[PDB]
Amino acid sequence: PRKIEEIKDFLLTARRKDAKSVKIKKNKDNVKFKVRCSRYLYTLVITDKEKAEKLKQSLPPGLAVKELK
Amino acid sequence: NKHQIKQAVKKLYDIDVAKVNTLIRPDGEKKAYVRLAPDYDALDVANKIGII
Amino acid sequence: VQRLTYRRRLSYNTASNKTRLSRTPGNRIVYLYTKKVGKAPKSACGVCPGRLRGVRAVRPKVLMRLSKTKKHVSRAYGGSMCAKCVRDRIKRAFLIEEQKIVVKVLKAQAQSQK
Amino acid sequence: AKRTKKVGIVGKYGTRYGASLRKMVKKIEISQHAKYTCSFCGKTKMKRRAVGIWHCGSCMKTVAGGAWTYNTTSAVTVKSAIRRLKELKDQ
Amino acid sequence: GAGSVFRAHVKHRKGAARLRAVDFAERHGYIKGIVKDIIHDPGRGAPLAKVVFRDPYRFKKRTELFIAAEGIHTGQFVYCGKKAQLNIGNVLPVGTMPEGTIVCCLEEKPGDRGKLARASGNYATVISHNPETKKTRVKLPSGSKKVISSANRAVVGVVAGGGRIDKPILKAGRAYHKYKAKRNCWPRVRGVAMNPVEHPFGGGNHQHIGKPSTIRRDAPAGRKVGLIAARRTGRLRGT
RNA sequence: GGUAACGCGACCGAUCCCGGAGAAGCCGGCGGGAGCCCCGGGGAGAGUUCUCUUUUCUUUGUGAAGGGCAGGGCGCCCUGGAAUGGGUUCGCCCCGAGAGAGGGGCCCGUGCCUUGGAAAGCGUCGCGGUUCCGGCGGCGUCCGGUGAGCUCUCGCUGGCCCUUGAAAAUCCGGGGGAGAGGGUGUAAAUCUCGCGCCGGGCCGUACCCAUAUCCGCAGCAGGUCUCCAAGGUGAACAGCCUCUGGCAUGUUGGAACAAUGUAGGUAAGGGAAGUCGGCAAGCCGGAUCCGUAACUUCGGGAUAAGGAUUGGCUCUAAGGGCUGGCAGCCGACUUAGAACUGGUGCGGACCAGGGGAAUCCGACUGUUUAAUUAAAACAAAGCAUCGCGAAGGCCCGCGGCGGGUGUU
RNA sequence: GUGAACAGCAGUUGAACAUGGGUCAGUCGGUCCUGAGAGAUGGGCGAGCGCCGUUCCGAAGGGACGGGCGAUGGCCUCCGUU
Repeated sequence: PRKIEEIKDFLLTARRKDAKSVKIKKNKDNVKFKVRCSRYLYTLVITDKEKAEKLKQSLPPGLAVKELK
Repeated sequence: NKHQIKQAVKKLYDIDVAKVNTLIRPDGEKKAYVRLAPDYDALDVANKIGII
Repeated sequence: VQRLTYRRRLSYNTASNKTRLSRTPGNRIVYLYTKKVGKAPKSACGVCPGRLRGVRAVRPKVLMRLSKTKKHVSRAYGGSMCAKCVRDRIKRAFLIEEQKIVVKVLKAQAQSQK
Repeated sequence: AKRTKKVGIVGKYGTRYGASLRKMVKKIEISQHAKYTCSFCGKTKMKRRAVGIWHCGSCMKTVAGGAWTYNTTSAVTVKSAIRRLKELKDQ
Repeated sequence: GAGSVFRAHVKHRKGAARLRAVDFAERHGYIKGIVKDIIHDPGRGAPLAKVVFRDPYRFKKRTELFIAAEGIHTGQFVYCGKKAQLNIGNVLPVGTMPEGTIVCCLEEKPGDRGKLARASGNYATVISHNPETKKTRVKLPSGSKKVISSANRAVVGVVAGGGRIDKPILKAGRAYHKYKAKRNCWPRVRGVAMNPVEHPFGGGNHQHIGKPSTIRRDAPAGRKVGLIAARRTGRLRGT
């Protein structure tokens, strides 16, 4: 399950021709945003919480978004 | 074969396959477990043929 | 005290059957099968004793898996032979061929006179 | 504290084998396991490794001596007899 | 000892031990090779020695297994042929080398790859010379001296692993391990310690022989047992 | 790219040649890292409460594959030249062929953090559809500390050999430089860099593995190869008791308690007077402290022989680490001595040598008549004769440029 | 499910009897390489089926990057294919 440390690279890894879906865990302390492609589980750990809607909208076009509950 | 079987389930009930596991019983015949596709349906095709 | 078992049908203590523990998410004890301790390379010279510095030591049908530089060091005769014994061969090949040009001149004082 | 009044390495055999073989083993089972000076490097670490086949563990050079000592005795004067028939012929 | 359960134990043993061939080099001039390791072999309490000669018709490196002469060490040079210098572990034919010098791994036929004097502590000294005939005399280990063919060669020195009969083997095991790295041959049972049908010598009340233990050379098998063709017998005094 | 050991994402190219790996014995000593056992405190549920007991038990978690750091090891490179010899291990062992001091570099990194990964798992507390849930909700899933303890691993170092402890499929790294790629363009050959798409057929896979599924004519006290292994007393995988998991006493019940048997004990006084013969039984036994003869191949004899000490509880004395000849705090064992004390009782069961003075036989360890002989027989190291220089000795074979001793 | 027979007394029980289910893999084995050793052909021995021998009385390699002639395939452009 590969990590992404920035906020400008994840989005590209969602725009791929092969990125099948996105899911969005919230557990107190962080918000792990997770995207699946054709090999790994490319996560990302955004510790700031108003940094987690602005992004939540930004997710790329005809994809299958979830929320994890 | 497995390869052989997979087209015979394909070219008589019309239906596309995922995988075809096998084994051989103590009475001595071959029994193939035939997984199916998501767009296809399993109780539904089963009625067509007769097994219900 | 989870006294435990093999998972494969091999229950002799044979060579290819070496193990270690692991605790699961479950909270259970369970064996896992180990992989072979790869030696480091020994150098072509013949004379030097131990093991190489600069080549990933790994059991040898994996050496396919790696990519060039993982299996050498930058240098003439790199990753095959050791650098103490290399520096000797540049010297030796230099001094032997020099002394060779000498004897040609100090054999040639015989047939010049004689 | 001295521990044995006449039995060298051959305390390792006790009462066994009889007196005059234990004397006869003392002269060979002390010389074989000794160290010798490597003439090449100079150090004090020649040492046997099998029957008549010896090894400096510093400059990695390896010699063929005698089974139980580093020169055989008339191989010391086999070298001084071949050296001296290099005198008879060359003139 | 004629087969099956006896035949010599050959697996951990390290090569057959020879000379070089012969060729135009050994035959019209000389060649040089280097020593790369002295090295132990079983069934043979003496050391062998690898020697990288370079092949003189293709790019290559040939590699041989002489019988190591005492005083040899690693790295050292071995120069050989019909000209090569008489010093130690340097091979050249009996034709050439002078009288008095000692030899090892000596040849009998010109070119046969060395059959005489390769066990630990054995020589084959040169005595005399006759150059019409092209023949030579060579005192071998048993007192006698073969007339030999003057183009047949031997490495110089005395054979390695010298002095092995010295030390008393003590324990019976030390035998076993000596004779467990050779052939099925040991804990040897006497002939009087066999029934009437198992050895001709043993049988009856006491443990005597009965018959004299000398026998005709011209016996058959089953009988030619004992002291064979025995020129004399007893404690050997005088000479 | 770096003085350099060597580092960075790729970093062109044939026949030939060189080496690496697959590829190794057994035994001792020491250290690193997991499992397991222990010890003081926190949660949740139990158990016990006549009296006491902040108590006794249960339970308390993170795969592979990837990145990051600890932890271990170097026969790796630089400045630099050391007797008033130095460095250092339990042991060793190291050095003008370059030590101490200083600074770097490479390989393993099965340990801790990270994404995985809490969304599952385990513990408890409470509510639904009687059914037909991988139902739904909550809290919790902590923090500290020791070690010649046991099990697996990983390294470093020493001992032994007339014993030197497998083969090859497969896969890499080099020297060499045959060649190839296109004229500053859109560039070309070319990549052992990252992403992506298509695919892996055949046969075996249940269960017993044994005082019940195998062999012994049977559910036969026989026999038949391995893996994991908790608490208590101990030197201890010994003997005895107990947790986890297991069992119904091994093809029968009930009543009596006679003579014979089979396997256990005990015996007043004498003590081999019994018998072919001390056969059987019994006596001695653990550890601490003293003390020890003949004879000897000097190594043994030797636990010779012969004595004394040993419980319970109340003390004293020595033996360590860490923070900044002294202060503070952190701590797991042992070892010596003194006193009080019981009906002279303490290796309290369990474990656990009878001793001495000679004659012969065989040097010792080792083998041997499975199913009436384990011995003084066999083998053994040591001694001595005998044949033999290969067209050869010894030997196999019905035969052949036959084979064994022999890769001598 | 049954209680006949068998399971050395008994049976509701059973490893008996009678009916009906149950062994799914690229990643866990065999295959694939050699070990002591087994054994064809060339040769030779043999009345004969056959035996001896395994590198020894053998013309034992059926493959390749390129040099060149002339023939395919997709616009014989470029390369597998002879």
